[PDB]
Amino acid sequence: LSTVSGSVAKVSSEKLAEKPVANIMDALQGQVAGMQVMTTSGDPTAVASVEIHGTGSLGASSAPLYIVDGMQTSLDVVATMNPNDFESMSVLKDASATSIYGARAANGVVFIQTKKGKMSERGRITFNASYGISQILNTKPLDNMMTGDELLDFQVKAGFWGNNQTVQKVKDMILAGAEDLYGNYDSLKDEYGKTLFPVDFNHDADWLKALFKTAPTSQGDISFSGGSQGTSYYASIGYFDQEGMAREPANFKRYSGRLNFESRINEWLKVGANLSGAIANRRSADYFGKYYMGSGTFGVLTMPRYYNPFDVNGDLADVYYMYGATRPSMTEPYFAKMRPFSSESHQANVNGFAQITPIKGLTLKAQAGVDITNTRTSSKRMPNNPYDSTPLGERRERAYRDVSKSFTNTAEYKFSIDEKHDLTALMGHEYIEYEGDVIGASSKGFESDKLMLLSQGKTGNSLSLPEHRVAEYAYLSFFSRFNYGFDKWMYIDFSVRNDQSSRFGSNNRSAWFYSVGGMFDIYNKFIQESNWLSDLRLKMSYGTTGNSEIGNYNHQALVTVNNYTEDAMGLSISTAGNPDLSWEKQSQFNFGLAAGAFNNRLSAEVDFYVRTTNDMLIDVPMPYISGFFSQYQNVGSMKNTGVDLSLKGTIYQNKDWNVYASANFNYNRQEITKLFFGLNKYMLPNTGTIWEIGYPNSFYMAEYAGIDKKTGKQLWYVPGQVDADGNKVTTSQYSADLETRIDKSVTPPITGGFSLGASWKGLSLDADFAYIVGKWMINNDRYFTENGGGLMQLNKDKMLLNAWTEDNKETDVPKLGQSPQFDTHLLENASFLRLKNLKLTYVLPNSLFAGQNVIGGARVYLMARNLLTVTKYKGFDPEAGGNVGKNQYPNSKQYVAGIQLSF
Amino acid sequence: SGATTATTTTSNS
Amino acid sequence: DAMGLSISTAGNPDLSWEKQSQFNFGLAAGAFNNRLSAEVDFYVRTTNDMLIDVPMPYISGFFSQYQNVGSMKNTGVDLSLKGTIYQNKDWNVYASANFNYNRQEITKLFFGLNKYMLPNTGTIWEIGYPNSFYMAEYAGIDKKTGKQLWYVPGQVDKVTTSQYSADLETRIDKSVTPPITGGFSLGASWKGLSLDADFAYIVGKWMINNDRYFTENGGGLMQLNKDKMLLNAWTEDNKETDVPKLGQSPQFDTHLLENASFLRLKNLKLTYVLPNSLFAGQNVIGGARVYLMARNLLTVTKYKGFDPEAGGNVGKNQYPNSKQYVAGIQLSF
Amino acid sequence: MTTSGDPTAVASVEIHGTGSLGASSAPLYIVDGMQTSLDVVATMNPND
Amino acid sequence: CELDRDPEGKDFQQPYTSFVQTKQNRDGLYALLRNTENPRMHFYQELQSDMYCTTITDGNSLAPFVNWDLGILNDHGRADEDEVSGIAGYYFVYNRLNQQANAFVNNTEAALQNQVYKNSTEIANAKSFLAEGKVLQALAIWRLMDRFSFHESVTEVNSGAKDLGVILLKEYNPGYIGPRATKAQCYDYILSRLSEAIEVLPENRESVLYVSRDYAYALRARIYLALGEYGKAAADAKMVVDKYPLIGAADASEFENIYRSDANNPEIIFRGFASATLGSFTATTLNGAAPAGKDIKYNPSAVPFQWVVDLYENEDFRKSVYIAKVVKKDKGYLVNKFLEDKAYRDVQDKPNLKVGARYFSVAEVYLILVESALQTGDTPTAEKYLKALSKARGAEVSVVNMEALQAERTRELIGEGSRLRDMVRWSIPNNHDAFETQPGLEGFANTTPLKAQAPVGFYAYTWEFPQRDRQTNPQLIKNWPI
Amino acid sequence: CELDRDPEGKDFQQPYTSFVQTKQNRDGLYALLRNTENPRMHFYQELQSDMYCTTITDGNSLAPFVNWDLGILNDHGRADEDEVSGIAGYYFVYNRLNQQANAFVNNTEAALQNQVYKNSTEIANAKSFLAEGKVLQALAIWRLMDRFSFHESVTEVNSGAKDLGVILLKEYNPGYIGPRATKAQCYDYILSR
Ligand SMILES: CCCCCCCCOCCOCCOCCOCCO
Repeated sequence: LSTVSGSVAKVSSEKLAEKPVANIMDALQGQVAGMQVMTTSGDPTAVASVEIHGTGSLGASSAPLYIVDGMQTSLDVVATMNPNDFESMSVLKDASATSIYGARAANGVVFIQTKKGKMSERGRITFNASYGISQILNTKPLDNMMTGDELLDFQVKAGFWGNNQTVQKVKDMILAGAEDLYGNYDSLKDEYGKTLFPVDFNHDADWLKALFKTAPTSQGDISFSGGSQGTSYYASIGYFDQEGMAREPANFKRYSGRLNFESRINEWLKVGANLSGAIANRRSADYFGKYYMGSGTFGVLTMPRYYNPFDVNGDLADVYYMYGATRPSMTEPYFAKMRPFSSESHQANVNGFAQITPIKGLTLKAQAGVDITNTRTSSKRMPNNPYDSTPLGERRERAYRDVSKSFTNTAEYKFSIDEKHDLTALMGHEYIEYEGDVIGASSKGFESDKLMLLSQGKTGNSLSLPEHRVAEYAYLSFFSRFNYGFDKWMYIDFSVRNDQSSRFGSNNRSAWFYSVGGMFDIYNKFIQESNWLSDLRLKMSYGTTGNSEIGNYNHQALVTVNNYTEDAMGLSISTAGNPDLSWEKQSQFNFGLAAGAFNNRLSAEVDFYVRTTNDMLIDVPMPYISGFFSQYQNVGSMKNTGVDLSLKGTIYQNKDWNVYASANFNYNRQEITKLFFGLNKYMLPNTGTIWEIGYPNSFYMAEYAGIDKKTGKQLWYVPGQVDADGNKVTTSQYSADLETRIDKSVTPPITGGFSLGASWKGLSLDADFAYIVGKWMINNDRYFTENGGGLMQLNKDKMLLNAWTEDNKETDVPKLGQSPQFDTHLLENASFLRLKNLKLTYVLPNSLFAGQNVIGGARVYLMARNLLTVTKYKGFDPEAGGNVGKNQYPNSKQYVAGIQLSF
Repeated sequence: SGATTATTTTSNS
Repeated sequence: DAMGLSISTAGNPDLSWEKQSQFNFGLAAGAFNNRLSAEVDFYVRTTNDMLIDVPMPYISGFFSQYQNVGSMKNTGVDLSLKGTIYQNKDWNVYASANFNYNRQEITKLFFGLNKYMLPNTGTIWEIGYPNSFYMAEYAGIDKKTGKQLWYVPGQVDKVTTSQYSADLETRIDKSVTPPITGGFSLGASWKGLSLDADFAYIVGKWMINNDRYFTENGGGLMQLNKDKMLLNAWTEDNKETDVPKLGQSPQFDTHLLENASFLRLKNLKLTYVLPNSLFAGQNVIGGARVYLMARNLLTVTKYKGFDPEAGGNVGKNQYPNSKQYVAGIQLSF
Repeated sequence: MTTSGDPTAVASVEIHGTGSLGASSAPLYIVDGMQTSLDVVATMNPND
Repeated sequence: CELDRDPEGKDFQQPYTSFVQTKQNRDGLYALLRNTENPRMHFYQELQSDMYCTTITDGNSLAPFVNWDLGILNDHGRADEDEVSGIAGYYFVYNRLNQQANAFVNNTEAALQNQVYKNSTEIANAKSFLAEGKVLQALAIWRLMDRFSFHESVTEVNSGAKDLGVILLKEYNPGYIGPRATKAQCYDYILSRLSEAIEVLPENRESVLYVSRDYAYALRARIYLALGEYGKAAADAKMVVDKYPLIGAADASEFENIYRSDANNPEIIFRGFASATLGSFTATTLNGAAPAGKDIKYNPSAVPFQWVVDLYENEDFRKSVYIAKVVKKDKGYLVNKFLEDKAYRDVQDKPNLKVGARYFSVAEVYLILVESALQTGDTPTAEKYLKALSKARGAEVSVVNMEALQAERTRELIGEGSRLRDMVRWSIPNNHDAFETQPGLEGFANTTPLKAQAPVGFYAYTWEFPQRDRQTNPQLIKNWPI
Repeated sequence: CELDRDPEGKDFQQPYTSFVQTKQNRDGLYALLRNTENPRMHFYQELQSDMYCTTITDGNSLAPFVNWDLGILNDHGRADEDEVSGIAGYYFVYNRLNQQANAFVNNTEAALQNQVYKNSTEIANAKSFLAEGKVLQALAIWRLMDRFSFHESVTEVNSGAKDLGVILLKEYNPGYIGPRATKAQCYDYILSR
């Protein structure tokens, strides 16, 4: 798989099996040292974001290579694989281990191996089933917002409804002219006042119950595993279904299948296949991340509490009212009923290999595989809707297709040149290909919901133009790896590969990379027997790899169709191009020390790495006078220096108990060493960040001081100026020259986790914790709930009542008519410690299945995911982010109870 | 759906 | 502006599934040490409640309904026989043959009716007969004036007219589906070297040759290439021929019905298994095989239009079947 | 009877004559327990 | 293996070798112009004047511009692959138009010099295309100089930026960073493009959808008026004022039927192609309109003040077309100029509120001619055109004394964004806090004070350079002191 | 396990489930009535009166009616898809309107008693729609009884057809084989509608 002198961290099968999410990499948060998994949404179709040893490039991707059984796959394809089929997961975070993988294997390789059948006299049949519920994890930030009466009094006093206005006038003649709007609609005309109070000033509406819910989750699979003396098989069929916890519908559902087969034909041939397929339905909540009125967690925070979306029964209505509107506003279950959306995706991955040993020594292996996805999605806009802009409906149908091929042919010759000198030589070839297209058609003008085929629309100016998008790439690669081993204690590895991709120019596409690694077993040569120490290895590596993940056609200078009339066509300039685009080179030095202890009851690993990115691919911000947004270029450099250490233990007590533990840690220091246009710093506009030479990716904003107690203004520190003895100097006029680079990093430096595990006679308990330390985020929702300057129709925080006036002059929140800025008072400390899962399982004892020969085992477990969080972030979730916390879909909290019958 | 409330910071990283 | 809707096809909630009852009687026999083997089978296959779009009465408010009416009976006999003809220890000669004869008859139609003609098909469903062809018979030409002559349905003396009309068509006693189907086969194998030949025949099959509407046409479509028999057309000098004058347009009478019965050498293979003594001091390769094959090599037909089989009830601008020569290997290693 | 020398053409098969008027006369093609169509069997390697 | 993968639907940038390639890139230049000079980009400089009051519907979108929020207006707008809007979007679209017109002009100049055209009619058409590209370079540079450079009556600036223009590129290269030109260099470049392009384009208008000599005269008169030179402005406006008749209507519905239709409006010098399927867009910011079945319902984010409504007499034809009394179903007025055009409709019965781009109309040539004739001391011409324009619009002016001129120019160009430039050119301060709102709309339109006072000579009448510049080249001098 | 597979892209005849389906089926019923109650269908009983004289432009088309040619009038007219005209065309279009109105009225009554209409406005409108459908049923039956049933002042008839009407069908079925209802039942049906 990898080299002996490599830094490889293996994750077993008990960390992947019983997980209630479709995000498999979310199960690895706080499990590998140096690998930082962050998932920034609780959507059932969202996917994780992995960074091994810090971020590596400013413009290209930093994601690892994801490899299932030899073929490299995307993470949405691995989303459609049953994780009860996975045997192990090994993360090759080194330069001497990722030497035979070459697309973007500078970022690390995550290798997933599927189960094969352990052969015996009787095969094994297991049947897993599971059910659970999912909730929202933090309902604390809406315990500080105003009520209805306080909000109307605050709005009346703040002049929002006009000068000389009593709370009773705004309450009666202004807002309760919701009778005029509801009286124009036949379905709400005779329902207003009886069972429909859209404006309610006595009680307060619950918007968390209107916008979020408790969702179900279920899964189940049957799996057979067997094998004879030559062959072996593992088959599995399954089912997974997860509903989203918001009222805006999002779901993931899949029916999977897998057959792994492996056969020894005769004394020189061995063949095998890993066939897989699925039928999956996805749907994502595709309004989160932006600010609308009654949408998302922004809607549970900022909707005025005197607006009722319910009935008198307590059930959710079809519409609600907001003052000034010209039509009613649909709720979420009704907007999801008049805009349907179905997706159906068929997936098939077929791999296969043939392995030939003609003579003793060499082993010619050939491997080939194809991944095929055919997606077909449809959406509607249903006709005859009273609360719409038009009574006519629309329908749009799209058909996606992806096909990826790969071939890998190696030939390895392994021999022994003497008694105590081992050598191994490997050479190989690899060809990866991809092509994909989207075709799409639309139709508008339907009048009945049964006559809604796409060929039955209006046929005049209601016709439109189809959609079509094609993409493709290819990689060609050759490699060779040599190993040498001395007597048993000294190992050297050498490696040379050549990589070409289709994403670069015709005379810039090929590159040469190399790697040198070495391991020294100090225990088996120097101190061959000891009472407490049990193993001691020292490994050291230097390598060079490349990164090429930027996008397909980015070096050409192009021209597209921009039609003017309907007679002749027109041509506009698309891109600028870059004729000398090439690879991004990354060199990594690694030095590690692995040690064991008291008959391997304690073990530890310490690794130090330096990682250097030269000629990095930056999507550089071309200035606006060129007429292009950006351009991919080979300019800049970066460096990541760090240490990561791991340790496993066993602390157990008696004959029956078995108590163990583990821990991880990783500190990582980034540094930008060269930017693009001869610049020393570049401030990214409207992000709040900066790239400056010598420092990591930091934050960049003014420092909020407080308020002036005599005038009520907001005050900021003028940077780099101190007056007489006193304090620093402040100012009350906001300028852009007040912005200082803060010593607070965008990507979090400290990352880790730990674990506890205890057991007894059958009963077992497991607990995994994962922490991120050093994270900061700009809370964007506190721009909307904490200002008196603008957006006065929204619900505000309770502190704005105690505002500065000439009467009330010993406060600390500012005067009313002032807009807030994106300064240091919006940077929140988003570091967290999370209890990832808490599992309590009970293997049923072997005494019950004594005489019955059809059932051979049973196992029952309870499980709770995401049930503890230790934060200072006041924003529904610290993990959902990446420098700005927008209207976010928070992480779920699951309670799952399943069974397994091994009969 | 609805009206969009402005003054967001554009997310990068 | 607004959509309206109205019923258009009328359905019926009593749609059945075209019922069928079949009675069968068979006899199988095996002669000397199971060498000669014979099998004979007689069948009566009755179909009721067939699916027709029948023309409805005027109280329906529609023109047709798609209901289950009708009946049909297929009566037949099929037999097959195998044999082995040794003359030696190494030699193996064998033979096989089939035969099937099938007679179709319509029993009853829809609304008391005795005879129905599907529009724009050219066939006719008459009670007591199979579904036949529906065309005007063609007598020949009249060598006093050189004009075409068609028979009159009825009017026996028959009587011929020189003026074509649509009231001149009649039922032709030639069925659409061919009645006799078969096929036989030989085979011989000396030692490894085998030779197989398969033949397949269909007799009783009639077919409208639509390209002869164009390639032998006296009047009209004059820019095309014609047949050589238009060079001795009827003039007043040459008046002892049977091809008409050059000013007339042909019809779709029964001078376009061709007899498309054939007999096709469907397959002819020459196999040679390589002998076992050649793979002696080896354990990699187990055996081998070579073959030479010819498909659609020979055809015996009285048709005039590139293929009797390619078609089916009418022969338009057609794709003829292929004649193939194949060589093949097999390495059973 | 196959009515075309086209490489993408499938045959027309009738067992014991044409049964119906105005319906299909093709048999029921089963491949390994479940039913198929002749265009689907055209994609299966017949050496299996 | 060949690993060459080339895009679909995209070709390579090549020099022009045919005449149909020149025609194709010219049609691409005009379709790029249609998405730059459309009324959606001139709403920001219209709301920033003293005529608008934000309602309670506002979600902080128009409220920076109306209430003068200089903490947002410094770094405002986006220009990326998601959205193009704001001050940064206004900067980006005119720099893109300037660069693409540069590429077209230099490529067709080199094709003319290499003799790749066959006949003489192709040479004549290629020279006309070259002049039509020179006009568009002039328009792009002038509209950037309009917003991002100081008028000469300014008091406090960033030190060194009172006599600076914008960054002036005269040939196509996207890899250029440099310092700002002066105002004299940019104005001689603009006027050289226009005077070189008038001498080539023919005398009569070929088509209403392409650049003519009439549009070059109209643009040069507009630039000369906004410069401060009235003799040349009157001399240029006199050559185009008598070729385009005004709308002859008898009541407000006839004026609505002829004004709103682009195809039958008889006083358009230049406009962009629009169909129901290609070239139409909705501009529903100033009126907030939304279709509902067969009628329209309005929810405006900003409504005009009472002094704006009181400019129009009750029998004016523009008091039911340009502003309409449709707020709260009958209670108040909004700016309803860019409502709709009934030709660009999916179904003819149901509105979809789609309009097209118009670049110049003759009712601004009249106002340029009256203002220049009044300032150069010519009284019969100013009356001869002001009585004609105001009588064709419905209610005639009695006396012509440059108060009637200010009122008529404010009445005629509402929604087009010419009031901020006028109140800079006329030394008019803001006085947004002093104005009263419409009395029928209380509860909906209320009193918000300015977040920054804007006297005569304030720096914030001209916009600040977007913050991708000032970051990618540090030899760019910014505008504002803060 | 339900195994109903309804055709996507078209509707079929069934009891209603919404008010928009009822309104759309009513508009289709009126568009059907427009081609039935035409002036072009009533010209054959105008020409059979004593106030017309055929000219030399005739081609024996308007001639069997003005001259009372009782051999052509015994089976006159055609109602296939090419042309709907004559006495058979009259009979066809009025039995077609009667069957479509029967379908609309029975579906609206089943939808009214099955309580599928939401507010009171749709219930009131659907009751008025039902009344319009009943008027169209009475018009169809009267316009058939006018031409195909004997007046009381007739001398010589077929034996038994003196007091018979037209085939009074009250439900929707296109395949119907029944007898002629008596004249009293047909007139009571029309007047009760
Ligand atoms: C020598 C390898 C030949 C493999 C070709 C077969 C390809 C067909 O597979 C298509 C993908 O479908 C996946 C099958 O799903 C697995 C179902 O098996 C589980 C039942 O036990």
